[PDB]
Amino acid sequence: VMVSRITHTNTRGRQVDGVLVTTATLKRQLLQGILQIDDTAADVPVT
Amino acid sequence: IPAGIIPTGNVLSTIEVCIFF
Amino acid sequence: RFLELGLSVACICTKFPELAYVRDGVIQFEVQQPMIARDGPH
Amino acid sequence: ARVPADLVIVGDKLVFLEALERRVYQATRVAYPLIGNID
Amino acid sequence: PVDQPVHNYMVKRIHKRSLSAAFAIASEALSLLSNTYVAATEIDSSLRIRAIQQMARNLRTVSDSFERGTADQLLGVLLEKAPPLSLLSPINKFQPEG
Repeated sequence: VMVSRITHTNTRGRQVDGVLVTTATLKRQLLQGILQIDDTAADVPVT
Repeated sequence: IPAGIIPTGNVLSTIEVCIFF
Repeated sequence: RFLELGLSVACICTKFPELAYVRDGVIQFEVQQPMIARDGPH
Repeated sequence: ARVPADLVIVGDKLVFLEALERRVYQATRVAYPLIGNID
Repeated sequence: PVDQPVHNYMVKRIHKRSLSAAFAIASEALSLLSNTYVAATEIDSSLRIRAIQQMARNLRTVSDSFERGTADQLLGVLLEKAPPLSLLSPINKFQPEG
């Protein structure tokens, strides 16, 4: 369900769509040359 | 010594060209 | 022209009108050797 | 203050990448470290 | 009921270093110094400024030598303050609890 009141978005404003969880080994191994960074921070609600 | 001068600060020395006559 | 040419960045062009009468000329440099500060007193 | 100094991203954290061999260790009679050797 | 907070208090030894450098002076420089210290109608201003300029040049060279050597000493101590990657990383990875 697309329900939200205030959601998590990037710096630009486009809404994020999910979360992926792993250990930092695959963080660095995927970040080095496989996947592309979008930004460093994001907009997050406080409630 | 009474210094009273700027403390160097990357001294720009002068090139002197010498003329013989 | 010479200065607008990119090769002129390898030269320092300076006017010297009183040059045809030069017999003679010398220039001097006073480079000195920098020292590392070894801490203990010797 | 603003001082010219290179800087490079690696992993996920920003690190200075320095090869301090020019600003120091010229015309001075101390050998450069990091050149240990091996047997 | 088995959990409890735990605290760790580490204390450090401060170690000790120093500095030293050589800086020689000629007797003629001191002699022209003496008249310039009492600068008056006498004492050639051109020679006095020449001598003070040369001495200040040498003094600032030997002074900046200190900041030049500070980096040397610090890089040396960090180089002496490091284990190899090939000996730290395997324990860093292959030790879940100890």
